This record gives sequence, C-alpha cells and structure tokens, in this order.
Amino acid sequence: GSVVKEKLEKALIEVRPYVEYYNELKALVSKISSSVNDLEEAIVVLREEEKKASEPFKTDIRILLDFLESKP
Repeated sequence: GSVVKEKLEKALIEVRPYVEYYNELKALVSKISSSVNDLEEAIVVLREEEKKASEPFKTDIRILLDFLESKP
C-alpha cells in the first residue's frame, strides 16, 4: 500500500501558492500514488512526467517534485 500518499497530500497544500492547475496536479498525484508505494518511486515518476509533459503543467510537476527532494 501507498505511504507516499500522505506526503503528496501535504506537498499539494504547501506547493499550492506556487503551482498553477492545482486540481490537475492533484489528479496526477492521485494517479502516481496509486501506481507507486514509496516516496522515492513517486519522485522518479515526477522526474519522467516533467520531461514528457509540456509547460505550464511541466513547471507545476517539478515544483511539487523539488519539494519532496527538499524535505529530509
């Protein structure tokens, strides 16, 4: 089961004043969390998703991604 979900929910809140298309990014979060179990996994997904998805949404992917990287 996914522990990463509870981290991504907190991530969404704090990155919300920085990310555009919050509901769209939350939809991506619910998808990636359902695919993965651990944070390190969801991080690798947000790395690939940033590359394949175009901006402005690309930007919002890597804002949330960088936030997971930033916290210990």
